[PDB]
Amino acid sequence: MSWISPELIEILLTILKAVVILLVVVTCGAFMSFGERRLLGLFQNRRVGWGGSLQLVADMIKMFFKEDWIPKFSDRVIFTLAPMIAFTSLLLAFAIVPVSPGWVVADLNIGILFFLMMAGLAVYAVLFAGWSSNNKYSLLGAMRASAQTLSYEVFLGLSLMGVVAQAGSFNMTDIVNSQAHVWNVIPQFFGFITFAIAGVAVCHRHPFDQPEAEQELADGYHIEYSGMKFGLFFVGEYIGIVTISALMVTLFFGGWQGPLLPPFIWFALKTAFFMMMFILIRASLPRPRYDQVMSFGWKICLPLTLINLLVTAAVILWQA
Amino acid sequence: MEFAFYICGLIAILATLRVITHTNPVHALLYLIISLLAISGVFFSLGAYFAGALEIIVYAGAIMVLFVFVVMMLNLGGSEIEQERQWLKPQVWIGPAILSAIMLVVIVYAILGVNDQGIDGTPISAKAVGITLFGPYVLAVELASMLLLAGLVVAFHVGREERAGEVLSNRKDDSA
Amino acid sequence: MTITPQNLIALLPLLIVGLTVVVVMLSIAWRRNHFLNATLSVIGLNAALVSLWFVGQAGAMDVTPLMRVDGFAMLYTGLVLLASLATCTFAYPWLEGYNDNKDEFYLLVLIAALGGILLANANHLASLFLGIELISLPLFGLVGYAFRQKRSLEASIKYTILSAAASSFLLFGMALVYAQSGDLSFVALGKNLGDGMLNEPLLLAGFGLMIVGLGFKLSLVPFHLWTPDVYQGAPAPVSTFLATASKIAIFGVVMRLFLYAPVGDSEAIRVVLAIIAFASIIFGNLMALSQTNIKRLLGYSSISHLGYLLVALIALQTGEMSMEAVGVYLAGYLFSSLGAFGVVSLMSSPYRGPDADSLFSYRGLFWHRPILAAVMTVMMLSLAGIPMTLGFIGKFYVLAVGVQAHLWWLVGAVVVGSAIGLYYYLRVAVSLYLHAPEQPGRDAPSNWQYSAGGIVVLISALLVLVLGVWPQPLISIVRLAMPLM
Amino acid sequence: STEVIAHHWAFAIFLIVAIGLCCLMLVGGWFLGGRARAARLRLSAKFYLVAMFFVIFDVEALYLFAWSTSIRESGWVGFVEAAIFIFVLLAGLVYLVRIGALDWTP
Amino acid sequence: MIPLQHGLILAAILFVLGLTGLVIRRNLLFMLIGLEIMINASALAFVVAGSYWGQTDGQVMYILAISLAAAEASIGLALLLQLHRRRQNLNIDSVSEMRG
Ligand SMILES: CCCCCCCCCCCCCCCCCC(=O)OC[C@H](COP(=O)(O)OCCN)OC(=O)CCCCCCCCCCCCCCCCC
Ligand SMILES: [Cl-]
Repeated sequence: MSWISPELIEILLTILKAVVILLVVVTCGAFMSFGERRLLGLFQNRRVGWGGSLQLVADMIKMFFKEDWIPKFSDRVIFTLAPMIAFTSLLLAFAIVPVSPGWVVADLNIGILFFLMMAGLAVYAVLFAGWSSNNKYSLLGAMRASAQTLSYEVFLGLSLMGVVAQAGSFNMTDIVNSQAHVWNVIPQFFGFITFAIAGVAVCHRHPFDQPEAEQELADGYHIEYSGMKFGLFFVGEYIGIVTISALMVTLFFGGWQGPLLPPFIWFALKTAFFMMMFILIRASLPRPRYDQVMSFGWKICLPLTLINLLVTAAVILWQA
Repeated sequence: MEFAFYICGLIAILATLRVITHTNPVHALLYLIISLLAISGVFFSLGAYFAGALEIIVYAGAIMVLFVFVVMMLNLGGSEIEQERQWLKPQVWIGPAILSAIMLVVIVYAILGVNDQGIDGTPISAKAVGITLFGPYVLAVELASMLLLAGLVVAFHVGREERAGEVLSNRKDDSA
Repeated sequence: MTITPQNLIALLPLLIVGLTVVVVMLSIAWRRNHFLNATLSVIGLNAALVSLWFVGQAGAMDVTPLMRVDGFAMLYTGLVLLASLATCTFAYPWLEGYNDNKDEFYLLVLIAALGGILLANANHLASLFLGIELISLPLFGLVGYAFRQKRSLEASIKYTILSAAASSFLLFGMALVYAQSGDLSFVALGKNLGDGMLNEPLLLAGFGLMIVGLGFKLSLVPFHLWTPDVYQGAPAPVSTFLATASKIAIFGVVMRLFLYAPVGDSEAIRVVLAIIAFASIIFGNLMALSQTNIKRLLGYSSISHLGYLLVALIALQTGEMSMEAVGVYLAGYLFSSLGAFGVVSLMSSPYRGPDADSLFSYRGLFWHRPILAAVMTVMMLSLAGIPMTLGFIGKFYVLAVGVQAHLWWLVGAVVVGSAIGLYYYLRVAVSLYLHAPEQPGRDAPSNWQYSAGGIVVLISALLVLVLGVWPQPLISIVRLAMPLM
Repeated sequence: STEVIAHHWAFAIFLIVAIGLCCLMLVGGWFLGGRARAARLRLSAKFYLVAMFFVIFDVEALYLFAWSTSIRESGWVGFVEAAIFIFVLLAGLVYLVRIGALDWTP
Repeated sequence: MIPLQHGLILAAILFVLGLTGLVIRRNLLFMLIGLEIMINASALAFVVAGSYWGQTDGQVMYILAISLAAAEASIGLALLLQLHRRRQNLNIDSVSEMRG
């Protein structure tokens, strides 16, 4: 304790809390993968451990001790980097999510802009996977999925511009403190709907999964991936859903602001509701055609986001 | 701040050199993205938080995506040009390199003779930039929309396909 | 500054052309209609020309830190609008034979015109940078509108790559100027330097890198190797705009910059500009002496004409006739160029693939198209600078400004360059009245739209001759159009 | 303040641990476990156009992001200016949809 | 604090490297890639200058620069597509029919 200083422990406790958040997020994403699979089975009216909870652990052991394989005629660097980007994109974006007063990895001024930076880089995982795979059909599927993403990544930020407008800041804590009275789910309702649609599309979750369904010359950008590298994409998707869910709580549901339960409990409670809301959506939603998803993103969501921001501005300036 | 400026500044120069001398097009683009992330760190180190984010959101998350799309669409790479590796031949790069070196020397000389109180690094926010964009520089934002509209119209006119179908065969003069 | 109701009147030309770009685009959205969309474009461009009256009544004023509206701005706005209405009148007959999207051509001509109006009112480095890109990016598509033609694609790729390289040199130069100045306004470039300290290495280096970009756009040696290839490949309707609107718009902003910027009176920049002018005047005429392609010949010609104009810029901080000379010269260059390039357009319309660019195509024009041959003769004499043509009055101004500024090497170059020029200009002129029994010439279209293009080249020739004998009317107008100093 | 310094270190550690965790899992997959001893075609420019449209609209959204964080400071004048910008963006979007440049199915 | 001169030299190195790339490469793609390095380097210089003077103008100019880069790369890659579709060749030396 000789070297220990009141300031050092502050710069040590903070690092510890950041590592705790990182671990809890990765755990939550992995657990949800199992929790979902089981719930989906219950909906379809159909174990390794406690209620199958150890199935997640079993899969990890199998994937770790599975022969790792990079196609002989595949760019090793690009092939290996794709899964890495998928796992360490939205995970890094969680650094801006304030889970409770006194618990935020990074209180950045750019705030929400950091999520957009990471969401923008996530597209390369799909593109790199397709090109490196060396499977002509994988390339077509990757390109279809990438075009679908860009069709939803276009209004992703604009969907959150009404919230930023009301808060007058990109900082997430400022955005939460600005929902003290009314959560942005009510005033920025169209923003919430559009952001949810774009968020699931960015995470490549239902119904934006399987973008290669119509094309018989398309297979998927995960066909050549096996073992942990295959798992990194799967886990990355669920970690991304957790990150999106935690962003919706922070942006449209007042974050950790709740009437009685402890602040952190509220954050978790709401985040869990969103994580399971996506689960209800997966089961109760017919996948639309690739043409429909492309058109809906450019002809409906993009115009709506542009209009919501203009109307929000008018109301704000009028009330002032 | 100082470490960030020099380390990111160096990561950028090294990556940029790998880009201009690379044979694989996608690898060259990867090193270009790496250099853009490095320049974003330089921007953040100088207090340009807005420019910092845009460097990753628009340059390394949009303009570069478009480049990769084209390389993957036309299956670029392995062409006789990238097989001959002519750029590596000394008689091909020595002349260009000398012109560039002399240009750098003359430019650096002018820079070394400028007043330098140093860059503090006080963060300039996106709010401040927005007040300037929709205040003194209003005509710029309105005319910038027309510039991007021109890019959209021209890129569509010359970039549109006359043959329908997600997969097309490379025919001379794109005969249909 | 902010946008007051008064400031909004001074923006009428920019606002009207901008609204036209939107309404025409919404018309194309509703239904592609070559006639309506072309008509809407011409109506908007004319409305902007008429609005110049209201702008003048309002008076000179600085709308924002980026734009200053004065007589100079009105004059160059008028020049770009006239050269742009002509481009549209010359495009309809040509686009009639283009079996593809043709409404976008007018949409791009409108956005390029917006760039020239901005460059006319530009009083800030941001406005200079944005105006050039607003007049260049649309032109990339216009130069490559017939992408199916090999020459048009080659011309578009060459212009785009070289213009992009030129835009980086310009931006980097402006950045170095900012690093030393701290203000991006023209009046502040060299203001912080003390007496005898104007030649600050970085300020000069910034201007030098900016000159690479500006010199490219003005086809000035040693950044001119692109002119003949792009002028020949670009569709004839487009070549008219590239030869007139872009050059006049960019030369004007350069004049305002070297006039307002304190660093403008640097001897180092003046001596460097002088070498460029001398080379441009001599090299342009010498390279056009053996050209058998009219488009390439007019390309090399532009190199020399812009070199003649640079002499007035070099004599700017020594007299007041410098600004008047450029106005009168550019007015003559506009009519002379619209005449020559317009005749080429009419002889290349409707679009049937390659344009009539070989001089052999014009070896008996009089015996088929009498009025077109007469116009070409008048324009060839005007571009040669022969007394009785407006082109001569422009050359007289340049020589007068040079003599008053003791630019003896440059005045000597104008004489030698003009002598070399007479050889190729006269050759093209006399060729029109020779007999070419071979008649592969295509028949002329018979619609009022094609006849309108013939009226444009005819009126331009009449103006070149009337103002060549009586120039006081034009001299009086240009003298009213003076920058707000 | 030690708070900003602590948050700086925490952010760095989070980023290093996150990327380190991914590498650990990947290198573990490679080491843990045994192993067996052992041109003519192109994609339509419709893929490029979507990406190109994304780039144009994404760069246009940059201006609206800067306005969003400063709507009150810019005032109604700023609203009128942004309204014109959004209108031009929508007008171009209408053009793209009406010319059929935004329909994946022919 | 970072010396303004150090920031300007970083931009100059990236600018000259980008130019070298545009001249030594015959592939149109590597030429377009080289131009992106050059325009990014010019935008970096504006940010460095604006930071030295503590003005938002540097970032405002950067935004105008990246807007041109987005539009120029869009049109640039469109012409590359047209060249590939018709000539199945990206050697810019072959695009040299007009001369003299
Ligand atoms: C009556 C209403 C209905 C009709 C509307 C008009 C119809 C025609 C519209 C098209 C032409 C418009 C040209 C307008 C020129 C006159 C502008 C004007 O107001 O002139 C005076 C003006 C100064 O006005 P002010 O500031 O009020 O004076 C205060 C004095 N104490 O001083 C100036 O600003 C100088 C103006 C002259 C120089 C610029 C000319 C620009 C237009 C021409 C461009 C092309 C030039 C070459 C033409 C060659 C022709 C052979
Ligand atoms: Cl006739």
